[PDB]
Amino acid sequence: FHDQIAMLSHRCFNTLTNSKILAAIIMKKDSEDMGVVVSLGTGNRCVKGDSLSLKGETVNDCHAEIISRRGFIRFLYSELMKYNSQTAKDSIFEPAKGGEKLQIKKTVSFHLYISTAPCGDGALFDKSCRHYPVFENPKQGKLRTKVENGEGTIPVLRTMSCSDKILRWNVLGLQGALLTHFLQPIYLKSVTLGYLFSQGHLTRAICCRVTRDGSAFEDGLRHPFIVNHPKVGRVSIYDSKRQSGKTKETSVNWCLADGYDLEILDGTRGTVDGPRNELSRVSKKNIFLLFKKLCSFRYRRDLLRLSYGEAKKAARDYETAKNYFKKGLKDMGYGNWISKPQEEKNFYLC
Amino acid sequence: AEFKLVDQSGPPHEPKFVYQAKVGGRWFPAVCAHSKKQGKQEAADAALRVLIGENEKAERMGFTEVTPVTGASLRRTMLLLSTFHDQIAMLSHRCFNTLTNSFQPSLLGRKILAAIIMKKDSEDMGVVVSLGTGNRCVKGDSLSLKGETVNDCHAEIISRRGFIRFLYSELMKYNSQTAKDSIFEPAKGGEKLQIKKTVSFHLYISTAPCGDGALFDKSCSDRAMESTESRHYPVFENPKQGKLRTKVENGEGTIPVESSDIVPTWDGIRLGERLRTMSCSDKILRWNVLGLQGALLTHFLQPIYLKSVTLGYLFSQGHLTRAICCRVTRDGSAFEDGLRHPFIVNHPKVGRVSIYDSKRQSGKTKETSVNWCLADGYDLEILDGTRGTVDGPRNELSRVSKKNIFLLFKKLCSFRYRRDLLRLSYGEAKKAARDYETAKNYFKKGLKDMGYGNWISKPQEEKNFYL
RNA sequence: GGGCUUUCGUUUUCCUAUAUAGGAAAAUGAACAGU
Ligand SMILES: O=P(O)(O)O[C@H]1[C@H](OP(=O)(O)O)[C@H](OP(=O)(O)O)[C@H](OP(=O)(O)O)[C@@H](OP(=O)(O)O)[C@H]1OP(=O)(O)O
Ligand SMILES: O=P(O)(O)O[C@H]1[C@H](OP(=O)(O)O)[C@H](OP(=O)(O)O)[C@H](OP(=O)(O)O)[C@@H](OP(=O)(O)O)[C@H]1OP(=O)(O)O
Ligand SMILES: [Zn+2]
Ligand SMILES: [Zn+2]
Ligand SMILES: [Zn+2]
Ligand SMILES: [Zn+2]
Repeated sequence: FHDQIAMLSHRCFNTLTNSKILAAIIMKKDSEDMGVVVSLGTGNRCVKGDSLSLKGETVNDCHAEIISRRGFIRFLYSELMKYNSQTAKDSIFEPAKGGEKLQIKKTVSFHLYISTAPCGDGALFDKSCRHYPVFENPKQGKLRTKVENGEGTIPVLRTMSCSDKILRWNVLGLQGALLTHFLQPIYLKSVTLGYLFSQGHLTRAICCRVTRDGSAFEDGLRHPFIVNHPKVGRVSIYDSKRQSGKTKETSVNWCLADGYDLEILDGTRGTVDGPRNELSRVSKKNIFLLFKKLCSFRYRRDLLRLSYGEAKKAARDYETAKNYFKKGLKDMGYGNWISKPQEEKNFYLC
Repeated sequence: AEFKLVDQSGPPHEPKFVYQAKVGGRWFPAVCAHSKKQGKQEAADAALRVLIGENEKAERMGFTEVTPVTGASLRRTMLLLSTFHDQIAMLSHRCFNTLTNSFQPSLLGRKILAAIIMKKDSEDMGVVVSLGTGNRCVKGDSLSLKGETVNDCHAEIISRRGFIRFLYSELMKYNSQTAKDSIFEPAKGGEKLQIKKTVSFHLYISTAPCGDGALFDKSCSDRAMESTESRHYPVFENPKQGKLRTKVENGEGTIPVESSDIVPTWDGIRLGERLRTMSCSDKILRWNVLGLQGALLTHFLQPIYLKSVTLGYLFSQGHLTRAICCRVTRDGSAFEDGLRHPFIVNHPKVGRVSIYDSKRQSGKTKETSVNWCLADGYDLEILDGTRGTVDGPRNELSRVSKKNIFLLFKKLCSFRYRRDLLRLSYGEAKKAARDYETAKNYFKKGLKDMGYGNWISKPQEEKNFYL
């Protein structure tokens, strides 16, 4: 099953780059349907403190998985743009309970593919080493933050590892805070790894780290948020020799609604590669514009007056679930999750 | 090069294979053979007979990444490619030959040999107390999270590890009755032992130590002089000399610690960055400034220092002296007063064997490593230097690994009624010794401030392991 | 490079039945993946 996902992602990337560390998100309409790559990203770098922007014109994590999630968010915004009464049947969204929000249809699902393991708790194992998590040591399961000048992470202006962010996705959904105003949380059906695949430490890292001490965490999670446990798999055949070849710090991102226009960023700073220093299309400003256009189209003038921070905090359910998940992580002995100062998100669109 | 399986035929119990060697665009005689291995051997053989002289076949594709760059270093590399010390060398090589007199023929390849010799008094002939070989290191993939691998296999490093094992055994043998016969004596206050003033240690390396001790052609070989004076003569011809340097993984040469701010991390190295192990010359400098006993042993002993270094090839006084001990004294003696007794710099007598053995082949350097300690008797440990484990299908634990050293430390702490140390982890136990940690941190800070770079340390998840 | 851990396929031997096919022990030659 994962071989088709990997080959689809590789073929899509090769076709788009005809004119590596590569992640993609793939939406499969039905089981018989092969599936289509919907979001694509590459990169291995993260910005430093000097590239941090208060107004949010720089992406603070050019890693492959994060940028693929950003592309998927843009794609979801596009699909919400395309939704109407006439095209309701042919779309992937259906009315949810209460009629206040839309929701993803049951048949359509999403899957994730990463060429290598996420940084953090996903590659803490040696050659010696239903979900089957592994908790043989006290140090296992701790949060780790990305280090500058490298792909690695160190245990706890600091950006959590890819594994911790995948856990946050598996608990609070993929759509983020803003799309909660118009959607129910969406969870990955499967996670596929190309290299550095351990069953015990990947399932512990992404889903099961909050189920070590029993089911005392799920009961306190208000609906519809759930502790998703996506199916975890690996590609059948793999290149033997680990690849140590030097890797450029350019990051390529693409979404299904962009046709054949890739965007290139440099992870050291987080802007489009060019002398003019163009604003990235996966930046906070573009996402806020896209949401404010969705809100204008949906006649929800209430959310227009709210800034990025106010609109993000407007989703009471999502923010409560986020705070509860953070507190549950801090309780079990994993260290405090770091959040950037609110002045970064306190920007008003011009 | 390519070995093409032209054809396979015959029944499974007696197949016939037909192989052909190809180099670039030149094809060679096709051969019949009984096994694939012998197919390749005979194909190669035929190609060689055709072109031992043409050499067309020889040029294509080396596998690991390359870069000897210090400054215009390519010409330098091409030029490079093209007590009475003799007693130390004879003792070391006789001990090696006696140990491996009738073992497997796999130890007939080229090797680098290092040994540590102890002399109990003036008329002592000399006895080998350690032995190590090898020329390789581990990869970034083969690291371990519980200390089951050796991060290096250079001859001097394995020799020092064997010396550590010998020190542990000799501390085991010590007691109140046999204090006189033991090499140790009580220090001021009796808290920690110390080495007897009549006992000395010497180190012999079959070649020059990698790093700052080998940036000169073999044609720069100074002649052996029995100079009575012990005063060194370092030479600082260029700023580039004195820089620290690491043996990078899958790379050739010995490259300085650059403006490469890549922070060594466990998952980062696993994901595919380059693993940099420090050169042997830097390690020998660290021994001369801190001691050969490491950090754990300093609980029960004062630092143990060396007295002489004997090299069997590529000796240059002005280079080696700066490589091992003089590079920390270039800018005055202000570094010496910063260090705290019993930690002090050591200036061992440098020496060269009377005549080098001219047969020093450059290619065909295998990866096998050999270890031997005094307590072991006739038992030698053979390791595969690429993986850092015992060479064999079972890849069992190496007796010089961090885990076995920790086990010996626990045994000695139990024997010496040191209950407080018995409940600490490896990293905390090393950090328990305040004096050694302070001296090491000060020495690294002095190296960085004075202008030779920054020391490269393994990921914290690898030094502080789980037991 | 080495090295432990399903086959294909030889003889001998044992058995079934009618020299024959089948089953079985042994080793014999290549591939093979965990270390
Ligand atoms: O860009 P992402 O990595 O996908 O996540 C960012 C951001 O994380 P980074 O700053 O590391 O990029 C926020 O985490 P913080 O570091 O700011 O704490 C996080 O959550 P918050 O915005 O609530 O802090 C999230 O937001 P969401 O919960 O909607 O997934 C999202 O923020 P943006 O998409 O607005 O940049
Ligand atoms: O090569 P070795 O002679 O075995 O030195 C190793 C190790 O070096 P490796 O990098 O090759 O593993 C450590 O060096 P770093 O990792 O820090 O670069 C260092 O450990 P410390 O710096 O923490 O002291 C040292 O320690 P010591 O001076 O006590 O001998 C010792 O470590 P082990 O004895 O545990 O092997
Ligand atoms: Zn990452
Ligand atoms: Zn799980
Ligand atoms: Zn060396
Ligand atoms: Zn000196």
